[PDB]
Amino acid sequence: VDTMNVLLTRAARHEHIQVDDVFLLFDELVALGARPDLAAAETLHTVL
Amino acid sequence: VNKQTQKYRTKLRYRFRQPSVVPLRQTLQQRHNTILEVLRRRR
Amino acid sequence: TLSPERVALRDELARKSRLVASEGMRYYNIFWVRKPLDTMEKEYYELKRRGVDHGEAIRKVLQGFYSGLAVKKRVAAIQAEEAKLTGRFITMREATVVLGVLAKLHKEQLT
Amino acid sequence: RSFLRFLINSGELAGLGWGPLWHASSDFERKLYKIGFLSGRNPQGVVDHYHQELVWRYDYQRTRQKQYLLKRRMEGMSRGA
Amino acid sequence: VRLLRHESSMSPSARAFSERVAYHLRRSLKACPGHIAEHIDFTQLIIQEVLGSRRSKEIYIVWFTVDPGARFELEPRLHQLNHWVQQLIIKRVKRRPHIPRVT
Amino acid sequence: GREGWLFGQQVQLHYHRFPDEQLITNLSRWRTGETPEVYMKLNYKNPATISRFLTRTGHMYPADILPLNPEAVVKLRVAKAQAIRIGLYPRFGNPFWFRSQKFRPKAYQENYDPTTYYNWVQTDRIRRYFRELE
Amino acid sequence: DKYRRVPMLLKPQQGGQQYFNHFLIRSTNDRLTQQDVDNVPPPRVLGGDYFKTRFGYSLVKNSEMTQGPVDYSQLDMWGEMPRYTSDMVFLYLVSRRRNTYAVAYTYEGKRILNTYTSTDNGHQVTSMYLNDLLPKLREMRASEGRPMGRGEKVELVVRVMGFYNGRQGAVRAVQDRANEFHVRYFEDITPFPLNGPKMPRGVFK
Amino acid sequence: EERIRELMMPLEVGENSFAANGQATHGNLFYFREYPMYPGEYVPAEHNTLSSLRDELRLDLTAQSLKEAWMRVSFQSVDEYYASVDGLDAEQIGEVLAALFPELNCYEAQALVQRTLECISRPVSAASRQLSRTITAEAVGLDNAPGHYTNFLEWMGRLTET
Amino acid sequence: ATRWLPFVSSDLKDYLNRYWAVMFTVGARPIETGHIRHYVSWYCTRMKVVLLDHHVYVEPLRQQLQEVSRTPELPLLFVNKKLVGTLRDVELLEREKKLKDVLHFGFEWRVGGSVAATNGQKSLMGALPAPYGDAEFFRGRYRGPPVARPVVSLPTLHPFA
Amino acid sequence: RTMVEPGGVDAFSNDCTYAERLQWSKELFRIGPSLAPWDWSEMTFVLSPDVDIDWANGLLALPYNFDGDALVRYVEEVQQEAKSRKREELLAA
Repeated sequence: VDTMNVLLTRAARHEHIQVDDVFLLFDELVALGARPDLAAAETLHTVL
Repeated sequence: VNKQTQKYRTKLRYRFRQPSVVPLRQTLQQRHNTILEVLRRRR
Repeated sequence: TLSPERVALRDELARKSRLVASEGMRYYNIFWVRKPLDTMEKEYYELKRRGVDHGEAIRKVLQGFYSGLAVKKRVAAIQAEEAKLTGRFITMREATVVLGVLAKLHKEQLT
Repeated sequence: RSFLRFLINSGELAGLGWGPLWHASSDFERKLYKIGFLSGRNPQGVVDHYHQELVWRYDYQRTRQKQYLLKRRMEGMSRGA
Repeated sequence: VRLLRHESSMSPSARAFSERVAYHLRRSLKACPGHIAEHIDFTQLIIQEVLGSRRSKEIYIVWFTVDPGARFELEPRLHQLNHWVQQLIIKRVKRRPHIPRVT
Repeated sequence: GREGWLFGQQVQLHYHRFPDEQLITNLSRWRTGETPEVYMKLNYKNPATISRFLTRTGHMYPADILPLNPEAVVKLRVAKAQAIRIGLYPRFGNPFWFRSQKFRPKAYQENYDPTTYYNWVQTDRIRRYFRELE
Repeated sequence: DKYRRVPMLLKPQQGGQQYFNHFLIRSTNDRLTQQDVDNVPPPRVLGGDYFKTRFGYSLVKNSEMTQGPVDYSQLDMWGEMPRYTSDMVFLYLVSRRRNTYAVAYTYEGKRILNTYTSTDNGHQVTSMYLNDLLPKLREMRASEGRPMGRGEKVELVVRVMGFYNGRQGAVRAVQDRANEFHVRYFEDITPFPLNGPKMPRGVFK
Repeated sequence: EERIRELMMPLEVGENSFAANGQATHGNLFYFREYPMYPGEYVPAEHNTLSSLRDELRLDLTAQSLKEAWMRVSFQSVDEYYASVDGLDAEQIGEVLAALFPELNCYEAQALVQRTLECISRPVSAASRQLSRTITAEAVGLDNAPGHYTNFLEWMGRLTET
Repeated sequence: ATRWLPFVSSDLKDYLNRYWAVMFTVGARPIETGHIRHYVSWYCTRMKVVLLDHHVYVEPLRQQLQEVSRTPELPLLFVNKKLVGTLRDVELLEREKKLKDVLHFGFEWRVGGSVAATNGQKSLMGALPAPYGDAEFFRGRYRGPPVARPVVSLPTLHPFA
Repeated sequence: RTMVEPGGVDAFSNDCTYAERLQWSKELFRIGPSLAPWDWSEMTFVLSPDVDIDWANGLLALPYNFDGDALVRYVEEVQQEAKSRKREELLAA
């Protein structure tokens, strides 16, 4: 879950990203054995 | 100087003396602390 | 601060006023004490502009102070006496003491 | 559960158990769980292990509880200072 | 401390100096400075002896109280006297191997 | 009943340290304008004053502990000597000691604590005062 | 070393690992609870008869009225000193390196009993002195005109001299007789030295 | 029973309570940790920190959105760099933010203005906020000069990031 | 050149201007004065102790001390005409190693951060600003050595120490 | 008041005889130094028809016929109790 938090934060704060790709990375992480957390949920929520 | 005054002057001289203070106890404590630190950090 | 001569006569006047006060007069409950003392020192200043023998001048101003204190005492006595004779109003301090003491008695009787 | 509750609590109440040393023994839930394991809920085994509970040496519950409560009190006093 | 030095475990000079110190301390203990006397409760204090080292570099005044509860009223005041005691030693006893440190 | 008493007595809220303290405070405040006579008493006639500077035993404190003006010290010593000569001061001892100390404990304490730095009788007085009032 | 072969994780052999999470969660919960919450004089005595019954001495004088006296009164030479009443027995216990003496005096300075003679020395001397003194007090008070009264214990002023061991034993001996001797003032008599007469050489050199 | 015993529970060597655990001879031999060991234990993250992170991300992304809007709509000289005048003014940022976001408060609008002004230089610039806690105005002797203090903190943080 | 005279003044400011380190005490608090004396003597700085119990001008000096320290606490220490505080503040400065300097040179380090809490030599590991913060959301972050804690209180050796 | 500063003395509140008030003042003055060693800044001495010793509310009411020796006895008892309490607490600790 720490990798998810770090990737989501350092991506949402990146400039040339797309929200489609942020959510796709979240989807890939959860498909892998990553447990969503309140922090990652908040990050995705602010991004949405 | 009368005997009474001589004796009282000596009594005062001993009672009110400024001793020579040199930090030997502090130096030894610092050396002890350094020795403990070295023993702790190194084998 | 104060000028040295002014503080000097003010000190002697303060001691003399204390003596005419709680000493022989026994007037611990005086009110607006500032006015009498200031008017007395002003009267002393007038008597010194004129030239009145400082001892005699201080005696005169002290006597005036005494008369003022006495008339103040008796006017206060008039109001207290007639206020107590008329039962409609009494005064503020006894209202405070009664409204506190009744509460204390209520608490005691509760205990 | 009923039988062990009676045994432990009534023994201590009558004054034949841990008594002042109650803090040296684990709580009733730990004692119930462990004695159930050790006796298979057999009655005679339950009595025997209730007596043997004087001997348990691998119960760290009270040690950790004392440690935690002492730390909590120490930090509370440091805050108060 | 662990032990208590025996009367026979000290040199005769240290032993001699010790009974002199004990005599003078017991005689003069009421004539301590007033700002310490006014708080010391002399009713409880007792001093068994003074032991000291060989050649009396150190002096050990062994003391206690009639009631054990007074040790923690008496100890700091007693330790505020360790200079007055040294001055008493300097003034009264003439044969001293050397003026000691009081404990 | 008595009627002069009601007009004589006056009701007070809180007691004074001493009855004239408020007057003294106001007088001092005006004297300063905001909006030692011990050298006269340090003599053989004033056992309390001379005892105010002595130890529990009647002897001298250390200079550091109780430092004084040299004239005050000389007068203290000569007054003590003269009083002891006449017999107006004990040749050994110091009464007035507790009377002179200033850091005194409370009745239920053992040491002085730097942190320290409607009664039924007056209720009955008020009750009887008002009872006579009507 | 003897136990060099055992693992370091078994040297102390930590245990109870299942309680740490519970303790963390409970500490956080109690912190939240604390935040939400955020968002000796002695007893009282009133009756005179009660005071008399409680303390054994009436407070009110309750005596003859000597009213209409002089308008100014003379002080006592020693105002601050304790109030020694007539019926107080003043016993002095003097200690020394080898010996211990114990005497008892009347309020007027009259010696009641002769002197008697380390820690055990003082304890025994004091116990014997008290045992022999109680009858002597009986006879002296009876001759005076004062019957004992059943259970009334003698009021005592105990004074000790000497910074020696025997003081502990003597005071313990006086304490052991509390039921009959009521100690009211325990004090010290060790004298303040002065110029004084000459002293033996052995003390000096 | 357990909750009452928790408060009745002894903690000092006394009567029937005593430290036979070698604490006098060996000392503190039992470890005790206040952190949940990541894989095994869990404690919910604190909401002050949750809100802090959420607010920082909100402000950063809003600042980037405004910067991209300005670039959609539309080099710095030495004089302009020294003056620290960006492509937009604080008044312009405040007015656009107030127009587009009604409910947003005055304090948050000022924060958005500051962050949008500062993102032209550094996107995150989270070093100054932290360094403010380590270095204090009084310590650096700059107490009644908050503008200079913040200027230095930004300078120092952006240098530390190198 | 002149006879020895003990210094006395009704003004706290005279004491501050005259003596480098001045402590006001009373005879009813021997232990606190002993502790402050221990610290000052350990750091070998001349210090003057004044007992207010028999000091004349006792009430003036006491009220002046109370108004300058904003608390009635008789054991008080002053250095460079400033207030270091009571035994608790002296102990705090000894804890974070600022007492040496407040005594010798008369100033408290305002650097921020504690020097007492150290595992070895003093360095800057963990001082640099953390990008984006989030020092808490690295659940697998390095947590340090396994600090041990006592089980029971180990009764205090002396009621004073 | 000057030697045993109590922070308050009330002899003139209760309606007694002048002889009784003078006698009570004389007894208080006699006690005086024996009562000195303790701070009475909190307690207020007053004349009463009966004794009451309210340490919490700082009141000390005594009859004109009161034994100064007895009052000193009681205050010394209080001091001894406090001293013994501190000694016992320190020994227990």
